[PDB]
Amino acid sequence: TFVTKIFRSKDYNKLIWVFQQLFEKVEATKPPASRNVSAEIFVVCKGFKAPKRLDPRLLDPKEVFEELPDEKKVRKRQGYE
Amino acid sequence: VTFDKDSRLDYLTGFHKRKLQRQKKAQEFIKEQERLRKIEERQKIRQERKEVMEEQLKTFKESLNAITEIYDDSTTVELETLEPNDNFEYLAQLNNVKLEKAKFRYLTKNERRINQRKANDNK
RNA sequence: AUUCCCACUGUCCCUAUCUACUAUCUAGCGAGGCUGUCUGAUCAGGCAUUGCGUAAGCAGUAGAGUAGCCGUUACGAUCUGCUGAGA
Repeated sequence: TFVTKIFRSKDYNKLIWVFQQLFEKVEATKPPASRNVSAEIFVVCKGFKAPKRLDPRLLDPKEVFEELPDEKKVRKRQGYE
Repeated sequence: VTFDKDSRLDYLTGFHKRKLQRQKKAQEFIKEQERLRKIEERQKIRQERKEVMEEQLKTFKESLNAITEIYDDSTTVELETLEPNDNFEYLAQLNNVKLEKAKFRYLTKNERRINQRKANDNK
């Protein structure tokens, strides 16, 4: 069982997806000991699948955090194509 | 296991269709349960009315007290009786059928309540 | 109830301007356009706590459509000209 603490941010769902890929049940929580103002969340993962041939590209941060594809218009601060 | 882009896009891009699908399923389940409880309510009402009607009848009862014929010319005549009043058969069949039938929470509840109040009064 | 994502904002960087009300003294006493609505209609105006750049009029045979006949009465939004005019 893998128990970790994650700071909630825009890159929080990708970690959950990877954990679901490697674990049979993944679930997050916030124990009362952790202060409510803090953004930390404790996620546990039970039922390790233990693959015979794990994908090294699955645990590589270079592509785990791949960015999602996309009148006084909204300020263009998302870069260019 | 393998790392596939389609699964990660399906998981990340969603989070909203899944919630509305769950809401639709819950709503239709609630509607089905309501229709059920309604029909069993109908059952209870009909049974009450039938029982009171039978009791009324019972308590009023106490207060009460093809032939074919051949001729010599080889010609045959067919004679069948007819029933113009069909009520006799209906009452007889009613009498015949009547004869035939007869979750986990972290802390203590007190501590949980204090924590909830301390979180609530701040806002 | 709490935490993260996007969008917005005078909350702030960082204040500035306007309206209403208030405060002061004196006499006496004294602890151009639009919505709604109204002037019978245009024109021109009033009200709704600023409510939220081409005039009036005339003409055209051009003009969505309303209204006369099987070349043709009339009404007519809109558009064009007098008109960078009118105020």
